[PDB]
Amino acid sequence: GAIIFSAKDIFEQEFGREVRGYNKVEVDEFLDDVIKDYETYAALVKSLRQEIADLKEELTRK
Amino acid sequence: GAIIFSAKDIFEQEFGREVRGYNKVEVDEFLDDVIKDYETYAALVKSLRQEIADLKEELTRK
Amino acid sequence: TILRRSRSDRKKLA
Amino acid sequence: ILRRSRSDRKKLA
Ligand code: NI
Repeated sequence: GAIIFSAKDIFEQEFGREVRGYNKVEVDEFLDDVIKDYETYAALVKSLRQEIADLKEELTRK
Repeated sequence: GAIIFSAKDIFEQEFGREVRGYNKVEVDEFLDDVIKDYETYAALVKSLRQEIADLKEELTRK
Repeated sequence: TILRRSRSDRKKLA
Repeated sequence: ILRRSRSDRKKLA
């Protein structure tokens, strides 16, 4: 589908280390919130597409 | 609303550097995909919620 | 939730 | 310019 990652992928993603790399705590606490948005967005599109399917079922029948 | 970040926030996010941090190019390439996912999800939700509004307007009327 | 990437013991799974 | 990438934010110099 059109989405690259799941929330689980954001949590499981590994990175190499380098000298003068990004502060891991800061990246991780930022990715905490990214993960929460992946969960919210996944739930939102599911809720919405399911509701649409129900409305079309109602509309297209007697 | 329930979403924490926009794609814009992913793009703008900065991290300090620490002595043995995450590889920056890898974090940034990863976040570029996250940006794309936020763009995609935001567009999907806008379109789905408008479709729903329009189908309900149709269903609930003569 | 369980997917808190900043969990101190994330390394136990990922 | 029409598709945001974080490498567009690397130092110019
Ligand atoms: Ni509704």
